[PDB]
Amino acid sequence: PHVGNYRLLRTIGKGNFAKVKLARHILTGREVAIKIIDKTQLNPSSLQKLFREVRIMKGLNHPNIVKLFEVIETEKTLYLVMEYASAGEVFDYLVSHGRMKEKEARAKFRQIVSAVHYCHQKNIVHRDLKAENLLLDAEANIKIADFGFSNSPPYAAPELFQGKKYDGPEVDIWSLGVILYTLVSGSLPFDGHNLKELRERVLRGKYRVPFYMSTDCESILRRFLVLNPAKRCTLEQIMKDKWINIGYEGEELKPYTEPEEDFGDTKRIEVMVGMGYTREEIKESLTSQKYNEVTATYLLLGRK
Ligand SMILES: CCc1sc(C(=O)N[C@@H]2[C@H](N)CCCC2(F)F)cc1-c1cnn2cc(C(F)(F)F)cnc12
Repeated sequence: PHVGNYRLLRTIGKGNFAKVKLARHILTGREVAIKIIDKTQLNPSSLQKLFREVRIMKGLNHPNIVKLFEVIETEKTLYLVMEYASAGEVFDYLVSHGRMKEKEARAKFRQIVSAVHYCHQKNIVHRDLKAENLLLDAEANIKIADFGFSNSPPYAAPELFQGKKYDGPEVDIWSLGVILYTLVSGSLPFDGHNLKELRERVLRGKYRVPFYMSTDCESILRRFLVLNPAKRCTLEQIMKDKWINIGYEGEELKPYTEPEEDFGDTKRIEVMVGMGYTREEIKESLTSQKYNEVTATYLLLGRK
């Protein structure tokens, strides 16, 4: 019930290799989520994917992507201390509260587009965008989680169902069209019992659209759910769309740029010394994006 500066609370996730636990940072009192991985139970390729995952995580800084704080290493187990998305899956939110009204789907979807574009810019392709990997904080903001399979069938592009060419950003774009479709309707655009039916409908690319849907919504989905990855619209282009910006007259959705982070908050620096941190230790490990006990404590003292 303790690893590093963390008290392990309850398991909040379980995969076929990893488990996520809610934890409390004993110094700052902040809640975090730790993705626990037993490296001994992993085959050589998933071990390679876990190392890719940790690298990708290190190179991302967006307010709508679950952020890494600390990496606790042991011979047999890897500990990935990240943000805790308090309100859970969007999937659950939809079953619990019904389809989202377009103002709500727009608020959430703009964030997803900002976050997914940022990844493509920093040469990352999520490859697992599902409503499961989409979560919320207490202020109901999207936080894209996982990155295990980066560089599900109902969200998978037609080319991947065939076993065709790679490319990348385009496969995440088809998924975003599947996400928006669920956000506004509650259901998935393409389904069907056994895998053969789902494969057929994704490939035919035919989806019903509900009477309540706005004409601008039905249009914006056609830009994403393009059966041809080449003719599929780009995120820089879709960000300019009528729908994405309804009720955002001044602020049209433009690509995210990571701002200048202040690694010199005099108030958080002194408050750390009163715990056991030294001037030389803080300065040396803050200036450098190390992700250690020090870095984590400083980022957590401005979170609450
Ligand atoms: C450490 C931060 C991570 S890594 C990550 C993750 O990789 N999950 C995968 C997989 N998609 C599901 C099975 C376990 C798995 F294999 F690990 C998810 C989270 C996370 C952050 N806040 N939070 C809140 C909840 C919830 F809903 F509130 F319970 C659930 N998960 C989280």
